[PDB]
Amino acid sequence: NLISLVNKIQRACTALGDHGDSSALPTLWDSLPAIAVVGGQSSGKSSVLESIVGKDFLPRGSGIVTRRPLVLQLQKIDDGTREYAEFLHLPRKKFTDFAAVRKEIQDETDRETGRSKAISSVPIHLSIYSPNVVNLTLIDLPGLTKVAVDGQSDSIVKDIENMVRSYIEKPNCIILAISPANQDLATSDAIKISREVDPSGDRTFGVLTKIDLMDKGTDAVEILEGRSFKLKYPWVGVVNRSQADINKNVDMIAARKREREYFSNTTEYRHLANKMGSEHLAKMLSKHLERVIKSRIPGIQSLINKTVLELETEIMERRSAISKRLELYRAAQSEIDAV
Amino acid sequence: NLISLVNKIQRACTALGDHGDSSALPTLWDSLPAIAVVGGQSSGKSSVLESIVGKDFLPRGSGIVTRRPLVLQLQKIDDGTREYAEFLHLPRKKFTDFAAVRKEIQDETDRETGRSKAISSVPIHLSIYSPNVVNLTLIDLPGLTKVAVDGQSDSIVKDIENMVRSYIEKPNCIILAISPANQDLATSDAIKISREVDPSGDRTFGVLTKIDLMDKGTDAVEILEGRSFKLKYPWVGVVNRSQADINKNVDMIAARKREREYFSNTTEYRHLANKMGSEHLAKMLSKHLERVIKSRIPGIQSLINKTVLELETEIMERRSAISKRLELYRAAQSEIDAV
Ligand SMILES: Nc1nc2c(ncn2[C@@H]2O[C@H](COP(=O)(O)OP(=O)(O)O)[C@@H](O)[C@H]2O)c(=O)[nH]1
Ligand SMILES: Nc1nc2c(ncn2[C@@H]2O[C@H](COP(=O)(O)OP(=O)(O)O)[C@@H](O)[C@H]2O)c(=O)[nH]1
Repeated sequence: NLISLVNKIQRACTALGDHGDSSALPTLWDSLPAIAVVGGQSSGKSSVLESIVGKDFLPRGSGIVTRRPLVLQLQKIDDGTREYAEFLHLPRKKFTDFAAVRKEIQDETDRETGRSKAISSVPIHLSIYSPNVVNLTLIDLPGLTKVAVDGQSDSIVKDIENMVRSYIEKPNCIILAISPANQDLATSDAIKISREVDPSGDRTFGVLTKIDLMDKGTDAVEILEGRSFKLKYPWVGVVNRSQADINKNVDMIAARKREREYFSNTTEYRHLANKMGSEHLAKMLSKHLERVIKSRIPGIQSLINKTVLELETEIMERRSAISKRLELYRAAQSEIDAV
Repeated sequence: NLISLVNKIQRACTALGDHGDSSALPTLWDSLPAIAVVGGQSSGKSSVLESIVGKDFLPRGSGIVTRRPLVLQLQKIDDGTREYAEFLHLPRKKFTDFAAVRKEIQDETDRETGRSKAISSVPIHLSIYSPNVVNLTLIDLPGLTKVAVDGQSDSIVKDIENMVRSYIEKPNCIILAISPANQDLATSDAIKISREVDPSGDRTFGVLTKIDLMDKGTDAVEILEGRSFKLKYPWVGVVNRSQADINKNVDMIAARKREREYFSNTTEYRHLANKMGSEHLAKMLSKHLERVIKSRIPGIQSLINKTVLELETEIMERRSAISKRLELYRAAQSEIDAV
């Protein structure tokens, strides 16, 4: 629920104070103890924010059809199966039919970019509350490429590793390196960049998607044993919904009763079985973020010090401006204060 | 045959031509119409060459082992099966137990590296003679990585990049861009770092790999028909042995077999498998070298240039040893003049 402080903040911020108000960008930054999820194209980010949401909602692209930021805030709810989700985009309105919030996304995206990729680097706040998922805060970054293909441009190349390394440079968001597993990890565009900033591992968890489709006479152990690309935390093995199934329409729900069936009932990791899977990770993520948020709230006094550099310190273009620039930091306190 | 000469030549240069003369070692480089196999760690490189040689012979590369620019030469022999292979590493001696070759390759490497992955840059002149090969000259090449793993210092990564880029830069050199089907080509460290040196896509040929290891769902109808990531030439895709196979020590000869009926009996691909086989890469390359050379061989004045720049060289450590360049440079042109 604390994870939802950041969110109860956060939004009410890119609600107005997404300007960068001389010194009112100083929040969606520190305030962003919130995992960033990176994965070079075809990695699997697109999917794991669907089995960590146990519901569709992303416009599917095994190449790329998601070319934006994306602040995904979750929230458990009192077992009263009122699912739904909102948007800062569309104010005070509610969705239900996820498969058409997977068109709204596909549509806000299209209000600048295209059918085959352009440039747009300003967030997309969507909060999903759902009885059967974990209180948390994600931010989707688009896949990481090195070959400028089609009627794309040729900065797309170093313009995505731009975007990425600057939602990553921020010493607050935790890195989440999705690196599929029919390729070596000594090749992770993810890990390569995950190590660029944070050679320390202080923020950074391994994901490693796709294994059912990994080789034969190979398997996945020495990472979830943590012996090859040993990570400061551990690694977390997932099985998402194969291409095989996304076309077969497969629900998200009985999808997880499938990845379950996997490691519990597949010789090779029948023993690692319990620290693996969508359902799990989250429980973990949320846990390792809460610590983070928590252990980082005397961003009060460091919150509570950028107020009087205003409130008690006053053509008139910035007086027509500090009329926004403050409400934020004040809406801030109470939103903490309270609980 | 026109090829076999190039081989027959370079063995001679860098048989004493590895320290050059500060203005006449563009001559292995010069004499380099030859294919360089340029793929990223674990791509397929190795497993492919064994498929171009019908035999085993290779240090196994999931945990890499060939980090010596192995200049692999092949030559054809009339249908009397004196199969035999011979090194420069050791003048006049011949081989048979192929693993005894594979043992030697990985016995020299160890002299110039370690066992937990290190670096050096002299070549390796392992040559092979057989009915079942087409005349070729590869220089195999270190696998393009992007994460210094474990005991590799760090400068390791971007030090392989400039080594792979080196053979490659040379305008008479070909490129074997090996890249596996189970990852969106827009993350081919290969295609990326090919199109680097060769924006003309003129001396690059395509190579899919691991296609049985693709996902029940997707396939490659699109790249082989050359309608997705087209080159200039057709894209040949193949099925070397999988870990799986290397374990039951799947007799090499059982290679080509395997895939043929794969490629033949597969619907998706069916109609292509005559322009597709492993065997038919060699053929298709060895025929493409021919032209390459008969094109360039007026790089016969690249010589009469240095033999003109030294014939007129008009303690005694150079002189007496300049002529041991000419007579081992010059009469190469007479060995070219010849045919
Ligand atoms: N079978 C299987 N397929 C996967 C897995 N992860 C990703 N894929 C497939 O990869 C393709 C798209 O990956 P995507 O979710 O879009 O990741 P992204 O391309 O990096 O955004 C689809 O075929 C996915 O089903 C997995 O764990 N198992
Ligand atoms: N099934 C299958 N497996 C492959 C293919 N190519 C490579 N492999 C496997 O991929 C792994 C690495 O291949 P390898 O040749 O050693 O990579 P490289 O030598 O660094 O290019 C090994 O386990 C191989 O058995 C292929 O075309 N099909």
